Amino acid sequence: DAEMAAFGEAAPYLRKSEKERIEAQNKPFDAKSSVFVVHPKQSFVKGTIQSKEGGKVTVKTEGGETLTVKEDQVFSMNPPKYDKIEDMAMMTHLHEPAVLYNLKERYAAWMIYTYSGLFCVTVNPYKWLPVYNPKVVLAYRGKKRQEAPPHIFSISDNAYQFMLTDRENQSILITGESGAGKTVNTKRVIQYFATIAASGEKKKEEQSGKMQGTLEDQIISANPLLEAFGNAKTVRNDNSSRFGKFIRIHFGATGKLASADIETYLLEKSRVTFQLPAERSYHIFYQIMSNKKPELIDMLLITTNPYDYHYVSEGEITVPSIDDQEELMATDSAIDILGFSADEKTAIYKLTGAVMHYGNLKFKQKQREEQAEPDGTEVADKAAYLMGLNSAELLKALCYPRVGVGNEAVTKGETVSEVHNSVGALAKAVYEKMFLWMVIRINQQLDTKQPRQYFIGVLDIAGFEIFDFNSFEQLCINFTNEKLQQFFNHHMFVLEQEEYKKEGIEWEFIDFGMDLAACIELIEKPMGIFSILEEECMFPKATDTSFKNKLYDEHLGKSNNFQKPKPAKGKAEAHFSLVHYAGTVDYNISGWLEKNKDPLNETVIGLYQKSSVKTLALLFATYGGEAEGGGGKKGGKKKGSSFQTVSALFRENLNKLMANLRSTHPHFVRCIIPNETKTPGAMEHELVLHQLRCNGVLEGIRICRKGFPSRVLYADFKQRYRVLNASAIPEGQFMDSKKASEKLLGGGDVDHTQYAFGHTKVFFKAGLLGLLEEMRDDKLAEIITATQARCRGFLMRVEYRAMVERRESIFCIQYNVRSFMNVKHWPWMKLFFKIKPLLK
Repeated sequence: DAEMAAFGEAAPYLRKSEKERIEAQNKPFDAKSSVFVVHPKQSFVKGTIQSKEGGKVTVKTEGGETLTVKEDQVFSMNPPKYDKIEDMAMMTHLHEPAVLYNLKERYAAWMIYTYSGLFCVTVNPYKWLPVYNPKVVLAYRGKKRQEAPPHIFSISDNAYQFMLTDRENQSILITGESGAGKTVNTKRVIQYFATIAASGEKKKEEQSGKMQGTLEDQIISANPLLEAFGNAKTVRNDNSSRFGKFIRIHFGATGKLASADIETYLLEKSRVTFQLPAERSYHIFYQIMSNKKPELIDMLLITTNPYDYHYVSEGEITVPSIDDQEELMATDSAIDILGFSADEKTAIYKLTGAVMHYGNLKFKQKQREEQAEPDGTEVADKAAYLMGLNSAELLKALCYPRVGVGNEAVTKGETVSEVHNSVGALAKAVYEKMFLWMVIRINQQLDTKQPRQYFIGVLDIAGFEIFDFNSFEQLCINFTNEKLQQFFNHHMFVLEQEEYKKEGIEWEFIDFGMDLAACIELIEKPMGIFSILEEECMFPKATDTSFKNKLYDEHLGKSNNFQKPKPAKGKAEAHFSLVHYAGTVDYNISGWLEKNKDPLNETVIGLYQKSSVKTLALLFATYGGEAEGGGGKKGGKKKGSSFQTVSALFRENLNKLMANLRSTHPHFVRCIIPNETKTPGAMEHELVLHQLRCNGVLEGIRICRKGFPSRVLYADFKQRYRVLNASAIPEGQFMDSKKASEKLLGGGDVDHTQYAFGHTKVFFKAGLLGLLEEMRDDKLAEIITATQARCRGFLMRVEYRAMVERRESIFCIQYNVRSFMNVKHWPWMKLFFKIKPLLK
């Protein structure tokens, strides 16, 4: 309360009033009866234990329901002291339910940031909050996470701190499902950096501030370009990230901004050509056809009605929450700031329209032949011109692909179905490349000469998602995540072990990563999936089926993580399941071989390679330089620098990444999505539960509980408990952020066993906290019983003072009455009586 001011307005969403707290922690609780329990419809609901069937349990509900469930379908419930705990990992009850429940409660109260160990859980508000508030930004500035409530800037500032304090590089790993809202955070983190450590001095003035011509802006402006090209309306989000990313903010020596570095991973090439019914393609398209810059429409040779471009109107065209017109400029302007040449800025556009046109390219069967022949030179003409090509040459190459099988170049004929498909392949190919280029070009501007001493990496990618249908793309992502996870499990193992070393506890344990090495080797190692995948890609006459068998003959029965599918449930077909940390994933191998080969009509590429549109020409260069290497039929593309695998890079990139991640001090952020239905203050259970498993959150709790469940971070320990031996615990906490907590525990009639200290935090038992209380319980009987007595004593002591006072007033009353009883019958007295009145 006193503290909170900085936020003030945000406060309510960060922390609760000091009595709201008090009124919550200090309330009646019946441990032995209060519990969490399994539940067929709702995941886990709370209840009170009624009876006990010797190994069965009957419980009442909170809604009113009675169920008799197993002994282990029943889970304890944390004392009220742990209501809306900033760090669930401090709880003395490391369960599945208690975690769900904590998140949930502090959300219904509008607190989106709750920590779960090292993580920084974040829940989608689905509404607006004063959190990103320009006051907060400062507030979180220079504060350990124990000096302030759960928030992202905490993570983000600490990184910075740590950055300069330890002279190590840092990282932030943001991860969640499609609708969790990571971009948002990522972006928000980024602003944070830019703000708290900028100072271009000259660039700071209110004169076209943030326009092209400064980075802090470039840095920023970056997003809105990428977003136009790599973002789209998903059925979950309205601006979903259809690719992954890694930015390196290169801080200087002083501590002020110096450089940036983007890298893109796994772009959703398919949107470019397809789209689900409730979705839509990349924004750009819709941006452009919006008509805010009419020249563009005529320049590209298109219309404003998307239904003229099959590729981009298979799903939806308009989204109410998006103003395509505004963005177009945003985008536009960003390009400029980004330093692109008008020409390039022209290529981009012109190139983005060609692609639309391609999808309009039509063909027909030559008569009496099964060959494809152009169905007109209306569109080709446009596509051709827009790309700096020749209509004819183009349609030929497309129709009569001139190949090179043997030591020559053999002209091959294609079918209608073959063309339509090849076209689509280029459309996608071109878009991609371009996108890649843009990134590079961005990076190029984001390159300064100033020295760099450290960087802070911000990684945004997807998390392990399980679908009834898991294809190639899923493997690639899952694999990424299963790696990331191990990356954590280790950091934690390293971390943990420091405490027990700092404190002096005697705990031995094996790396927690190790548990996952099994799965990883199976994928990335030499005779593993990828290899078998990338080898077969070399066999001119291999089949998905072929590949499949090779997969089995070699891993089946011999490998544990390897399994043959469970074809039924919500799944669509059979091929192979894997046993990832999050669970079993059923993978379908169909298209892999192809997808992995990235087959492109080289004749056409040829044309690109010699376009009048330099940029287009450029994008293709690297294909043109490896052809030397795969001159004759069969063989290896790599000889000339051409990719041999769809997967060959992914790995290379994923390695270059996980390596960059190592020379880093990992900082974790887990983004969460409350309800599919888009409702603030709400949460489906099992939906959040899921995420938690695949997040790593539930695994961090596990590893925690091995043991000493709840683990308190030192500052987070000071603040909350200083008050207990106030003088001696405050001194300890202030005098040494760590040494303090140490010193504090000096007092209390508590089990000095149940805990254990270490380099970053204390370890605590539960049933420990349970133990504590008990001791405490006895200690009040003492305190109370004694305080009762005096009272009791004293109580009667006042009775004597009254009894005594009364002493005579009674007598007076006593005797006085008696008189009358005697008198009232006496002549003389009756006389006096009748007579008493006549007097005066």
